[PDB]
Amino acid sequence: CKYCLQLYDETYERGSYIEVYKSVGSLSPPWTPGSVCVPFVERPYWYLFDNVNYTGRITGLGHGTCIDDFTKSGFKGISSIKRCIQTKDGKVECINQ
Repeated sequence: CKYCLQLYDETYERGSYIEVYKSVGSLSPPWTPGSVCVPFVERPYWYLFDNVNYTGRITGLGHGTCIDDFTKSGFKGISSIKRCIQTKDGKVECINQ
């Protein structure tokens, strides 16, 4: 997928994976991937949250970014995911009021 969020079972982008294509407001139980990437490429930008409905801790990933060891990031378990857009200016508007 060109825009999707990639969630890998193992660290450093190994093992089985899941592709996510759009925002999802609750994942139960929470998803605990080893690593997460967004493909290189407007530009997709993804927010991962440790609570449902786009609340809680927030880890964001722009296009071409991998988190190689997601277990060592801000939180281990993803409860919701928001798909956004990063504008040519570099800003992401999807969580703004």
